[PDB]
Amino acid sequence: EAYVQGWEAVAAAVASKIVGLWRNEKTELLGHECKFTVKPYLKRFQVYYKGRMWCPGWTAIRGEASTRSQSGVAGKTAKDFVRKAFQKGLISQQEANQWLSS
Repeated sequence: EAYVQGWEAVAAAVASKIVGLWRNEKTELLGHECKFTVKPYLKRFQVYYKGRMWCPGWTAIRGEASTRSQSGVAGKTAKDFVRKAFQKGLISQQEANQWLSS
């Protein structure tokens, strides 16, 4: 369901597609080539999962995120990159819907 924040829901769907279509350290957004990667660290008595992704070819923007969840950080890194491109004016609603379709 998507109400009021329709654009925020579309960005979340794009981040989920990035994790489902992510390779060892590379991905593709809207048909363009991009680089998505993850890197967990360790604390005196804890384990954190960090990640960062960007598109070296489509434009000049990046987005990263960190948390305790392993897969959650992947969707979080893709969501931060989509939010930076959405605030500037690159990821549109129709373009994100076409990428999610096929």
